[PDB]
Amino acid sequence: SMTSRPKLRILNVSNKGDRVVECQLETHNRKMVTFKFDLDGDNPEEIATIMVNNDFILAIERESFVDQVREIIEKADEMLSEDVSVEPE
Repeated sequence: SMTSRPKLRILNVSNKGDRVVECQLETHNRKMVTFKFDLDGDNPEEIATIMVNNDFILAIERESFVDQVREIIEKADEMLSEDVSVEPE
């Protein structure tokens, strides 16, 4: 299948109540697009639909966009994970 890889940068990860990633996309008609998602509440495919509908990524960029956002969510979740106790109380 024909594919293209959109260029994404992580700008910020926040862990102050909700866990939120701010990312930046670079567009083909030369417009920068910043977007934010919640680690716990948002899904990479849902974010991809918003981006395709608004012409911020191409249909041939959807698969790569989802794969990248899924990897960012995994890495951020591992970075923010903490020790936990099981209470037999």
